[PDB]
Amino acid sequence: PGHINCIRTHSTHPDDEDSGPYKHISPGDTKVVVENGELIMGILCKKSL
Amino acid sequence: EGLIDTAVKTAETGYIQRRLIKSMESVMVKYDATVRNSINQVVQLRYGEDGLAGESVEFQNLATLKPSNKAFEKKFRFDYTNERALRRTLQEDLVKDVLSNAHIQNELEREFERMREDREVLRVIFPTGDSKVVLPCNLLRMIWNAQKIFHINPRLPSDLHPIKVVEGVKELSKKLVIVNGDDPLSRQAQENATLLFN
Amino acid sequence: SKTYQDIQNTIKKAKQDVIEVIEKAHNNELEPTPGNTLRQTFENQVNRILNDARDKTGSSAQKSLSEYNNFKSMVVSGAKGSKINISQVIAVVGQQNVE
Amino acid sequence: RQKLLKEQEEKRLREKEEQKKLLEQRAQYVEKTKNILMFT
Amino acid sequence: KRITTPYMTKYERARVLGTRALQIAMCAPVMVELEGETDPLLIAMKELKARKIPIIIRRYLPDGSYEDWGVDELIISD
Amino acid sequence: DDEEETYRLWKIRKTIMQLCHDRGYLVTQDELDQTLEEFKAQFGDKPSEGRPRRTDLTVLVAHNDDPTDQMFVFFPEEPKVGIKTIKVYCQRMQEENITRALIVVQQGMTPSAKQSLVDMAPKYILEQFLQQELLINITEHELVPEHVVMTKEEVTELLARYKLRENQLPRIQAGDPVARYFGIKRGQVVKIIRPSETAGRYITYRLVQ
Amino acid sequence: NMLTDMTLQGIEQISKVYMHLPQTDNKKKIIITEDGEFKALQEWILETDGVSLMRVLSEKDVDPVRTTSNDIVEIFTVLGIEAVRKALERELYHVISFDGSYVNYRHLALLCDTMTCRGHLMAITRHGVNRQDTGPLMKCSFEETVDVL
Amino acid sequence: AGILFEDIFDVKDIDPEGKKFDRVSRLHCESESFKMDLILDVNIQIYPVDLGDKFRLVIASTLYEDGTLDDGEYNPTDDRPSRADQFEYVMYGKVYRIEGDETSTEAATRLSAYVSYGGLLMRLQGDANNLHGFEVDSRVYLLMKKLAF
Amino acid sequence: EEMASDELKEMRKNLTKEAIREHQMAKTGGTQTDLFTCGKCKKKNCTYTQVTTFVVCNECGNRWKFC
Repeated sequence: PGHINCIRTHSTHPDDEDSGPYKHISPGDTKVVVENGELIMGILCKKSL
Repeated sequence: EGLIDTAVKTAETGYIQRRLIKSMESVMVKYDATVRNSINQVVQLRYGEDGLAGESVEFQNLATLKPSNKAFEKKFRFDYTNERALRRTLQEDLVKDVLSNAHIQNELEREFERMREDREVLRVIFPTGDSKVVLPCNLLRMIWNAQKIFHINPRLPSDLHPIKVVEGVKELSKKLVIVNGDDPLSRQAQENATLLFN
Repeated sequence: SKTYQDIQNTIKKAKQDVIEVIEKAHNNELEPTPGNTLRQTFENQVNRILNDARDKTGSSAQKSLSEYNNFKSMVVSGAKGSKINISQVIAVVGQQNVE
Repeated sequence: RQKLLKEQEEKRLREKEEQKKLLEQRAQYVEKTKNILMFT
Repeated sequence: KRITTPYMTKYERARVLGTRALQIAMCAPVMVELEGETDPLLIAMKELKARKIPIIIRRYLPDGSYEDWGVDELIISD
Repeated sequence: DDEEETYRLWKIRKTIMQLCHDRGYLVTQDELDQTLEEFKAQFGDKPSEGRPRRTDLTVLVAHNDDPTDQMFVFFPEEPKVGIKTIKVYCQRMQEENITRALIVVQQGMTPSAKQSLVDMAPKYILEQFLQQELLINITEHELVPEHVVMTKEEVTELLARYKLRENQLPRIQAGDPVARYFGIKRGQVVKIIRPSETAGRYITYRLVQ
Repeated sequence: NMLTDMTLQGIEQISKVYMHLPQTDNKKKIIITEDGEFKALQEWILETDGVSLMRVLSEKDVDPVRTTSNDIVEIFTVLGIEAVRKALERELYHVISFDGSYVNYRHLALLCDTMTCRGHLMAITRHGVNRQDTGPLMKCSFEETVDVL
Repeated sequence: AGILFEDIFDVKDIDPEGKKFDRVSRLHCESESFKMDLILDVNIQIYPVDLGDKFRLVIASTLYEDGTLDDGEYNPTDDRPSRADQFEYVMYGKVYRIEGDETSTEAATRLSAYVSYGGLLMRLQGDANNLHGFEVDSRVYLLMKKLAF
Repeated sequence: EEMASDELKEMRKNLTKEAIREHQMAKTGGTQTDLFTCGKCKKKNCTYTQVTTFVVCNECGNRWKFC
């Protein structure tokens, strides 16, 4: 609802991802990103919902 | 084992919960904004030492805690000397106001001295270097909310006078009142109660 | 059927490991790991071995599961269950403790 | 720079206040040590 | 020299709404236009937004004092 | 021992100086943080029947603003202090205008002597500390917040701002270690400056009782 | 009499002691460096079956600053009520967060405040809360119902 | 117009990190004329590609050639001539990050435009000037088509 | 002790060294790894154990978990 903004990590998120490349473009579709109340990236789970 | 512990855990914990409630049933937040009991005896001067409810607060990060005495400076200092870097950030008619005005430059330097003192405060508050803290307003999401509402585009130079921030924060600090009053004893406590959020 | 082989291999290694701990203590070579009796250092070594064994076999259980697996999907959604629940179902149950 | 020098000299004044306080405490210790003597 | 919060507490809001809704149900004069509803809580809520509740809240201080606050005086929260 | 008693004597004296400095009195910066070597060079480095014998490292210190307000800090040799020992202590406080004092016993004083302490009280306020308790400065501890003893003028302004009877404040009992540190008496408010994890700082007040 | 008890070396009630390097950042020595970093130091700690606290604090080469006691009653007798409050919250926060769960600070502050509000350590049982001068109709609801009336 | 970018690309890898999802794969590419790097998720199920395939990728702001800047809602029933009629793969999305080699003083020479086609991420990366058409939170279309050469 | 035979001195030194070794607490086991960066000290000297991955930093003692 609305225009939420938030960031979360999906449960399978590899620790060594945030370091390397592909940071803002996750191969695994981990790294949940909500902008303007839109789901841009990431799978949802207990960590986000 | 699990079945055993279950059956015993139900009998003991339920009595501990009862005793808790009975030793703190009448504890409440009076209109004084003070935490008293049945006898009117003052428990806490402010609820939770901070005057703020349990529902609205969130986990956040202290930025000025645990950087180092040089990464802190080149990140919270606002140099007004580098002429090339301020035309990147600020528009053309703000980079002269900070490159000539000696009032604006003393003001910006005085603010950093305040942050450097707040930094030592933080380090006697939070030894062990624990960035994580619980506070009312999620600043970083508010900022982000601001970026998405007004369509910021963080790649153009901004028109926000570096002094409107310094003085708007000073005027904002005023409006966040927990302990009302002008008394020195009241100002001190107001200052105290809102120290971490400030 | 490859995972089965890995598990069995791990398990045998484990059973093997414990026999040497038993030999050392049975021939008085297991030196008391500082802050312990003899009988404690032993129990620690054993439980280490066995816990290692369970952890290792649990890992190859997780790694073997297809993305279409239904235990996995309820663990990575966090809906119900944990990675040790898959381990116990597929690979090994583990060490049964009382007190 | 002048403000640094005036603040430094003011720190010297506080050093001097320590000097007068230390002589003062020593100055009454000579009168008092007589009282520790007659006490026993 | 009122020192209390200028905001309507959730508890005040609850009992003022409840209290006013009771009065409404008892055939009180309404202080707001009814666009065609009949629930006393709905009415009371409407009145609340209009700051037209004919009620003042007597807030007791721990010392024994008190401060009276009109409904139109204090800042409604929800 | 002979070496360990010199160590212990100096430690006690250092904590007493930091005490009388927190109480508000006047101590030189040299006597506050002196080290053990010049404590050896100062008396005799020989307490086993020698020169740094007790009742010679006793101290008189005068208040910071009233230079006539003094306080003794006695050091009995008797492990268990008795009435005739504190009778002499009191006997020669009367030759001066000193009222406050402080008895650093080795072992506990006798319960009959404690009476003489209270009996003599309103005219000569004296109190006891065990040498054991003095080995450490408790105010330095990381659990102990900052304690500030409020003045009579500002206790009324605190109770007047909050519109609050002194009866309604939290309590601190007279025997509390931190109460004995400051030498506060019944009916005396204590300010407490706490580092708060949700506020940053917290100031709370405690009434002595 | 000489066999059981002669205290050849050490202090009483300290039934045994363990010697530990801290692994975590919880008991590690923290030191702000000369550049502003925090730099957790790894120093020996001793951890004990038994309490005495005052004979411990007094020992040389022992930190009289950071030497905590776990027994909240020893803390009341040695460091006084305002230290009890801090230490009680630390103990109660340990038994809460151990399992990974989190409780808001308000509630921990509040209980530790109520328990330390009358100067003496006030117990959450009849021997505490009913000895408080609360009034009879409060007391009788809890325990002792006939007796306090 | 409204042509935010165009080049030919080739598939250098289909999913070199290893196929992480069944209907979708991480194309890695470089461009023929502007020498842009590209990462692009595609519906590998409805639109399959192999290594060494060439495609004309036209990132557009609109679909309509006249550049009349449609609203952002689905309407299938539309007479107006589109850009999609000469393409094979067409997607709609948001540019959600723009990132670059900015220094403290001087400007950037290279940009990464990151866009999400409803979950299917893309990073088009290279010369800042060739990427001057992109602005964060703007809407965008993909318009790719395989070159049979 | 200083007047004792060289054999008795060496025996006492060995017994003292063994007593010290026996009273040394066992270092908590786990797999040492540089894969994890500590959020507090930013060093890579960490030890992990899987049960959920528990991680401890060997430099600052900071502990955290991955699910």
